[PDB]
Amino acid sequence: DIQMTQSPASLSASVGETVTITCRSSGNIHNFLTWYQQKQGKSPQFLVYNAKTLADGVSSRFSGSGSGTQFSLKINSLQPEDFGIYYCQHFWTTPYTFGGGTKLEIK
Amino acid sequence: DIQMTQSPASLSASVGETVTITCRSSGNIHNFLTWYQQKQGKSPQFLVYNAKTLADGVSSRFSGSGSGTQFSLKINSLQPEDFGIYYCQHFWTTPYTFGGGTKLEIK
Amino acid sequence: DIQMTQSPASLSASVGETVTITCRSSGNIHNFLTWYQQKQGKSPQFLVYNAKTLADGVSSRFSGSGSGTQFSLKINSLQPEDFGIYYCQHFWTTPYTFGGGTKLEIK
Amino acid sequence: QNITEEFYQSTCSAVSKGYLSALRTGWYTSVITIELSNIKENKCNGTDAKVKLIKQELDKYKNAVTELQLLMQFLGFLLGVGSAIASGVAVCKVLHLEGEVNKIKSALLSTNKAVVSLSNGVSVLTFKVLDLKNYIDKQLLPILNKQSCSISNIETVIEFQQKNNRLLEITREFSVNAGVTTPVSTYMLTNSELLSLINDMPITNDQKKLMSNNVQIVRQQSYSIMCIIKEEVLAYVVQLPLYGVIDTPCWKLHTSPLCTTNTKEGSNICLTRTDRGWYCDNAGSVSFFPQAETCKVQSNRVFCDTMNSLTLPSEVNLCNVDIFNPKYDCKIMTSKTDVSSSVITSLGAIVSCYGKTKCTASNKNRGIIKTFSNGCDYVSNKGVDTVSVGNTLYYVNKQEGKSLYVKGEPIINFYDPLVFPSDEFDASISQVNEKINQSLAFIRKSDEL
Amino acid sequence: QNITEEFYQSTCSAVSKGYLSALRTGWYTSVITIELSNIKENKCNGTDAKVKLIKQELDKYKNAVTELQLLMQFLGFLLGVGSAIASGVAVCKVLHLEGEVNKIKSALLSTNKAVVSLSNGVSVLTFKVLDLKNYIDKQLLPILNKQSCSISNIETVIEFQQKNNRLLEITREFSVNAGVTTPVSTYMLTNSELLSLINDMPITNDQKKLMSNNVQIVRQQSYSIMCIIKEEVLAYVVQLPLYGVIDTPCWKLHTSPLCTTNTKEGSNICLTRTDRGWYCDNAGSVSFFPQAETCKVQSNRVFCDTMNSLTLPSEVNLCNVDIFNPKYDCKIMTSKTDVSSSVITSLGAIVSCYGKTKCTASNKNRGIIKTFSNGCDYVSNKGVDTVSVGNTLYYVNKQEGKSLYVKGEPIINFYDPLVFPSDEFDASISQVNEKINQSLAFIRKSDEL
Amino acid sequence: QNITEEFYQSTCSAVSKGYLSALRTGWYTSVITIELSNIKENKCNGTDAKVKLIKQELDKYKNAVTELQLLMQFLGFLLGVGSAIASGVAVCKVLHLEGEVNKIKSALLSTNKAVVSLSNGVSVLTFKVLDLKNYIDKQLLPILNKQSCSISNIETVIEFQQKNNRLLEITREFSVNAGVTTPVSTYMLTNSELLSLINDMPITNDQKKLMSNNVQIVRQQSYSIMCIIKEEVLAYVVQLPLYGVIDTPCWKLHTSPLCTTNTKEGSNICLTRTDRGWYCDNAGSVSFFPQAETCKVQSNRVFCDTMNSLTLPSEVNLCNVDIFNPKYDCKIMTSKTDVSSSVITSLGAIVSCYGKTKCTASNKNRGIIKTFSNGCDYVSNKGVDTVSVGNTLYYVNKQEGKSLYVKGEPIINFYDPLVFPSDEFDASISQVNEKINQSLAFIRKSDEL
Amino acid sequence: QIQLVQSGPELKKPGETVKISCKASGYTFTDYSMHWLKQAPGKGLKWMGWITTETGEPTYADDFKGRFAFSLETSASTAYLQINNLKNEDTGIYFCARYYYGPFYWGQGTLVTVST
Amino acid sequence: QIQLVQSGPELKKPGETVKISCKASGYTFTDYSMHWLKQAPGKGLKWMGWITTETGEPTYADDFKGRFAFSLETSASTAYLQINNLKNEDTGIYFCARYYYGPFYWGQGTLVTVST
Amino acid sequence: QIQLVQSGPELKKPGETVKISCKASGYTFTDYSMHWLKQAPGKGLKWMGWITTETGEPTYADDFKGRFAFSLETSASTAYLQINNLKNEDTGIYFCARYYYGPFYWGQGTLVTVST
Ligand SMILES: *[C@@H]1O[C@H](CO)[C@@H](O)[C@H](O)[C@H]1NC(C)=O
Ligand SMILES: *[C@@H]1O[C@H](CO)[C@@H](O)[C@H](O)[C@H]1NC(C)=O
Repeated sequence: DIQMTQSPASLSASVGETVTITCRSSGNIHNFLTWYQQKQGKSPQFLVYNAKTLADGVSSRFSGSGSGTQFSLKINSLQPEDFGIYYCQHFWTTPYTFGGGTKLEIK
Repeated sequence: DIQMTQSPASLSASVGETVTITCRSSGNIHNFLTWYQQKQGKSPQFLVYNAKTLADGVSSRFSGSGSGTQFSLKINSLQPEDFGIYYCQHFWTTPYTFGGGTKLEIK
Repeated sequence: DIQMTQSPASLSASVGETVTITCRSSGNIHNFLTWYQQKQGKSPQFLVYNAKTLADGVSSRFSGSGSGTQFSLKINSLQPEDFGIYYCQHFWTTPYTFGGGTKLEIK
Repeated sequence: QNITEEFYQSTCSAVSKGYLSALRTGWYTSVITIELSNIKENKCNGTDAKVKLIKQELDKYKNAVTELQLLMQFLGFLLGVGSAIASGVAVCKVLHLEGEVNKIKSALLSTNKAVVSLSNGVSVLTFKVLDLKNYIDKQLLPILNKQSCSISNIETVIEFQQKNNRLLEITREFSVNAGVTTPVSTYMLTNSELLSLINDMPITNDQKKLMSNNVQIVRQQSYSIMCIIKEEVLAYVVQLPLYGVIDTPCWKLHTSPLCTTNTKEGSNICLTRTDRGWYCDNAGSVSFFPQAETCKVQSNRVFCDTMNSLTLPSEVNLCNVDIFNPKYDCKIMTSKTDVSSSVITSLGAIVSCYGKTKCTASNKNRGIIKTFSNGCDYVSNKGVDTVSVGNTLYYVNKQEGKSLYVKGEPIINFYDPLVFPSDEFDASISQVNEKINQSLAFIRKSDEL
Repeated sequence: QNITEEFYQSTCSAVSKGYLSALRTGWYTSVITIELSNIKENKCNGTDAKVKLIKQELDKYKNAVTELQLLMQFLGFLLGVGSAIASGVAVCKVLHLEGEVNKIKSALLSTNKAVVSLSNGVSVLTFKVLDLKNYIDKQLLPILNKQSCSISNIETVIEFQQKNNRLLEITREFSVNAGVTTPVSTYMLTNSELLSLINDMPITNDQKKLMSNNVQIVRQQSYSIMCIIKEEVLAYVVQLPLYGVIDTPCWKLHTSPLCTTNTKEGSNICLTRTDRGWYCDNAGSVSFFPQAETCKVQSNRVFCDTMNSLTLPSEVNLCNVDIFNPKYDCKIMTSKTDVSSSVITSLGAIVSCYGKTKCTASNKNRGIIKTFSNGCDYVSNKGVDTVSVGNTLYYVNKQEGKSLYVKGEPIINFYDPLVFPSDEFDASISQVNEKINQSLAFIRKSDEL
Repeated sequence: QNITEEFYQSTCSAVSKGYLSALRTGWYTSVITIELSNIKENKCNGTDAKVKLIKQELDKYKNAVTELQLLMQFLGFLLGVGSAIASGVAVCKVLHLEGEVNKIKSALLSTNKAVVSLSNGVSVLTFKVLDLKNYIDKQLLPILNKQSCSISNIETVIEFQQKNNRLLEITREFSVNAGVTTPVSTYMLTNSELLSLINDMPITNDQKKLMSNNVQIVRQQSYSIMCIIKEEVLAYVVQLPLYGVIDTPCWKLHTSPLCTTNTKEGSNICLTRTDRGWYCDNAGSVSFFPQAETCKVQSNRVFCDTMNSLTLPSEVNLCNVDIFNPKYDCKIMTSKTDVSSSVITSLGAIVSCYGKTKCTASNKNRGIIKTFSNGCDYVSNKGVDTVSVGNTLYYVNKQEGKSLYVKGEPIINFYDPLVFPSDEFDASISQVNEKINQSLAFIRKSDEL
Repeated sequence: QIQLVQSGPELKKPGETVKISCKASGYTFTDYSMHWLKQAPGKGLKWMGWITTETGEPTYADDFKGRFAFSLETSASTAYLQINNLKNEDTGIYFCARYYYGPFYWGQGTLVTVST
Repeated sequence: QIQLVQSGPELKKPGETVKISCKASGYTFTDYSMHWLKQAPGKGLKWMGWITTETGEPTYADDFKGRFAFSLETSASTAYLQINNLKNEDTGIYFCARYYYGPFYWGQGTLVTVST
Repeated sequence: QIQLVQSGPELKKPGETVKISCKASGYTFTDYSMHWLKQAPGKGLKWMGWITTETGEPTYADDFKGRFAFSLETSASTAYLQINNLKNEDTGIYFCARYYYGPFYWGQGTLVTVST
């Protein structure tokens, strides 16, 4: 029952800043993490296959890092596209859990 | 010593009729039979490889049937070629035996 | 310690004669022999791979023969090239030994 | 999938119980033919690379045919000998009679499978798994003969070597195995053709289903005898098995030495039941497979073989329950060697730890959860992952079941060691009891005279 | 082809007689070389499909060379141990001396077969079964080096992979078998090359004929030691056999338990002769091969092996005829376990049927033609096709011969069961008789005192 | 390379001494994956030769996947049983849990090797030895789907069959071996990939060096369990070994029967020490490998296996030195069968020559240099090349060392044959001495009463 | 090209029974077991369980046991869920997903509101 | 293309000896054992026996035992028959045949009449 | 194309130390062990020993034991000889050679004279 929590439950940024989101695991999920982003009423599309190796198709500004119990998604630049809600989920063992959700809006 | 006998020891037909010859085995020759035909002083050329599957090269009017102890060669139409003497032989076990011979002449 | 000795320690021939050199082994070197020839201050270049099968690149007039304890190199014709010192060596077992050397000069 | 287990401390053994049976009781000899061709001397001059490769493949084919023609021309000492390819040998000798290949060649004419009845009464199931005469003749021979060996495309040589590799591999397997090949490889009889054979054998539908679900255990249990090359055909006999006994209770019995745990190296005596191995149940009696390697094991079904078995009553299971029962003489062996060992069972691990050896039962996350003392004990596979006896780390099987434990007194605490007959390999309990009495009779006759 | 048989009811055994012998008595170590090449770095840029396939094959070749270089750098307990590749090991250590490969390389220069005499006196028969340096260098290296790796046709890559597959398969077999491969496969030594080797060994013409008629039994009886890679050549030693003893009378002895047929489970005693197996005759004495699986069997010739044998006099055949003869102590074992079994012989089937087991001898066209009673009996293979004992259906061999039957009394009807020593595995008749007397001596001393 | 030897005439045995140890004490289960593809129905019409060959290869690929999916769905009687693939079975059952393949598939994403930690705590070393999904999809599927199956060049079909042959051969090996393959062939795990696995195991550098110098003995000592096909990947578990004990003194003990050399066939008694085999030294105690074939041997290192071993003190070496020592009961067996034999040792050959058998020790250049008399003797391998006992020519090993000879009296010249207990297989010297006394006690009680 | 098309919107009453279906094209349906994930208005995402696409054997999360039932038709290549005894709290968006390499793959949701 | 050419006609006297030969081209002569079949004027066809083309071992029908003898030359690829002590009843047509798939293959006959 | 290039001429004094080197190109240097052969003015050729190109283990002829020392650098693909305590008798020509098929392959000599 590994429960995860995100630190910036709210968020607000400009159109050129570099923002960073973090997730804290209640257990040692060695490397396995992923970061979905949900647009205005869509299905959560994933951004990274793992804590580090991002997923093909997404822009390179997203850069994940971490291991074990402390992970960090970093949007290296904001654009009109990079706005929504960002969840984070472990897929190490069942049952799977999600972060509280990080809402990102304009400054 | 399986001895075979043919019912129509003599025969006579027209140039358009369908005639049928039969052989009765004195034993259970499961499927193995063949029907040769000898022209006016030639070597007996075979018509079927087996009781059912006719031999390539011959016309399709010849149609064999039977199994075990009752077989039937059927000439589905007579022509000037289809005239001679028709024997039948088992090749199930040695020694091999022949039918009495069926002489076919014009009506 | 198979020691070999050559019979014609000296030699002299014309420009068209056929001359023969011999080596006598102090042991049964079954087949293994070779005949080098050293020009005026060069490295000894071999003429035959074995007692019989001559080496590629040399002219066909050289013809070796023998087995066991009596071998014979035969220069089937002399030319200005076929002049120098001719040694013979066994390569059957260690240590290897050479013949006394056969000096060949003009008649 | 209801596998259980039951350790009996009184005799230091463990009986798994939730098993089934597929006991091989007979053979079903098929016949597998291959239409060969007659390589007429390729009278063509010209050595193009494609023609040269075709020639090399044809030479390998002829060499395979020639090589094949030259190929043609504790209680395991109670089993009894038996020829394993006797049926295949008999069928080969029958197909060597004059006429039997002519009938086979005429049955497999339009189809690729038939059921020919041989002259001696047996009905055999022939089959034509490969047709190389067709390809060789129709495709190759015109190109080689008419146009003076002028080949156009390079796909034909790859096609021919692909078609010929199976014959070459059958030839290699026969050459190495001396014309009798077990297990039947995928070159002899492929999986689709093995299933086509199984779906036509004269057997119930349950047996067809079983044999179609375990084709690897049917390859591991048959033979491929090499039979004949005659009248331009290559024929080998596949001696498939048939399991007449199916879906009955089988139970494995794991035994281990039960020694006295005295301190010294002498004054001790051991004891070990010898009837270890797969037991099964076929028809009113209990089969007994003493090697326990004559029987392959699957998810829950034991594929045994009645050639390597012994037929016994149900009082073997009686011995399993109680060992001093009067309706059977349970088979034990004696010794004096207190050696430490462990018999890894299916849902546990027996652990005998005698002398000054240090035995333990270790988990993986926590470590050494148990320290066995002198005497043979037993731990399940719930909270155990490895078992370490002396310097030999044993691993445990993670099969899921309901392991039990039946406490009792070690029976060896009833024999006074001064009379225990301590050298046996085929003893029993009534035999040992008779030895002990005659010994005590000798003692009483010596001390009363 | 005059095989016979003779069942002896008095001892429950059956001796086949019409056999011959090919007893392996020595080894003949050959040397098989392969001219390797030196892959100079292919300095060419361009990755066409043909060039890429050539590069992949060359990489597999270099990997094979590297892997090879890393590869270089009842009475069976009386046999005695013996190294099987001692001759090949010795020859490999000799070829590792400096110079011995240079002479081999110079002998196999113009021909493809020679007889080199090593420095230590032994005359070895070298051979060059493959020449890959020639193809690699002459064909490949110009095309790879001069034209900057521009290959024209696709036949060359198929040619190269065909030529290289044999080296790759030798490498695979050596890698799996740890550099010692038995039996010698068709990749090590093909059939034509095996016959070319046999036709040049220093042996009589009869032995050449025999070895040329049974090349599969000569593959099944040799080894292929992997020896050296040095001075740009690959050499392995094939340790062929040589049969010094040929065409002598051999006879197999099939034994079976002869138990008393009392009604109960106790009061019974068994008996079994242990000296079962192939006997032969080499030079004034009888060889004895106790396993009967150390000897391969052909149409009429037994290809045995004197490494796994025991040398005995002809009084073993005397035991075969009569068992109480004074000139030999026939080897028997005792028991008390009346178990039912059957020993399928060559022209019959011994059938022991004790207890309450139901044994029968069934034909195929009629059915159960015989019902064995208590006691061991024997049926021929004329009117029998299968034998069913208990739940184990045994098939019978259809070899043709003159089976006999020698009636007599079961010798176990002479031992009073009250003194029969009923636990043995290496006993005899004089040993059992001495045990019985001392027992009777003890009884008489007890009852007269 | 300091191998020596020491023949002890007093007990007729020979101990080689200059050996090392690599004792397998544990397992290290890897995971080897293969990215499979999903063959979508090739909706294209047209039967060109290249398209037809591609179709045949694709059909063989699909058949391999289907067959794999069906594949998924003297003192050796004291060892103790143990499951050999228990670790691999456990790891397969763990990878069958939902999620465990998803994590493996995400670890081996950008690289071709990772170290995944399974949910139950164990850290496994995954690896991706083949990538066939990539080739199949990217290269084949466009050409097959878009242009209506019109292939241009013939290199693509050769490329595809080359890439597919390894999967087909893995499938064949799994089909024949019933999904558990030993030894790990070169198709399962190549040499470069085996070394890449060895260089990443959690072990010392000495063990990495040893395992990298003897990869053939590491193939001969592992298993390749077939695990799963799920979520479009093929995964099998390679159960590599790990040797925790390295570089310790091991010594082999070659025993032979020591019989009395009386003239007749009776009145004789034999004797044989049974504890023959590789001994080693791991941690304060002596391992004992009774079969001597459970241990592979290299230049100077013995690759044994602690699963088939027995743990003993150093008083086994004490028995080796002196046999009547009080701190150990040396294990001997008795008999009465004076049979002639010879135990080829590593730097010599024991030769027992009893009865009227003619034994000799023959050189190669001179001939018969020695004629053994009645009694067991021993010759080194300096001036001997073969040893001939009876009709069985034994060859001798040409390993180089310092053979010795320790003269002494044959211990069997101390037992009076009238009381020697002459039937044993697991006896000792204290057991035989107790038998002899009780016998003498019986004699004295009989003659004083 | 991996698609998981889901059913349409729905409106029910507390105490009814509802069946949401998920069609799965683009791969061999029998490879990956399908997972079901519930969202909620304002709350976070919730993973409820999966159902093997070979044996059909389902497994549920402790929060979604008792009423939710998973089922599929292997032939049709589609899996569906059934929520017996709908309640005012069962309202939200229900997702069907399968294992991609690391993360999930989500199909469009089915807003299932339960009002009276 | 399988041919079995046979000898020519003959005329002999009772008590002589005769040798009829059959040449076999179109296949490997050593594959199929050759069979011999006797015809008769007015009577039916009679199969008399065969001879293996590997060992030469012949076998005869019970009606044709005692005098008829089969023989062949493997090298020449031809087999022949010999009828010792010709009689007035031995007159007819003698055929040489081999096993086709099911039936025989007959070569042209040799009318061997035995008159005085 | 097999070459064995050797060092240049030399002039030393009795009692010195000298090192003659032999470079070997055209083949895998680690295949063939290299042999050393001494010539002499007026005398015959003399083979002195070899040095394995894998382990470096040298072996010497009984006439050339005590001072002559063989050595090589596997990486550089070259082998060299060292003649300690030069004497007036050590003068001559020293050859480096390897095994061809039957005979040797000689590189050019190094005339090493030892005068005062
Ligand atoms: C001794 O007495 C009889 C002998 O047959 C039998 O009960 C058994 O063998 C022995 N009883 C014991 C040891 O209690
Ligand atoms: C007992 O007497 C002697 C003892 O050597 C010998 O004949 C044999 O062992 C025995 N005789 C019998 C049992 O008839």
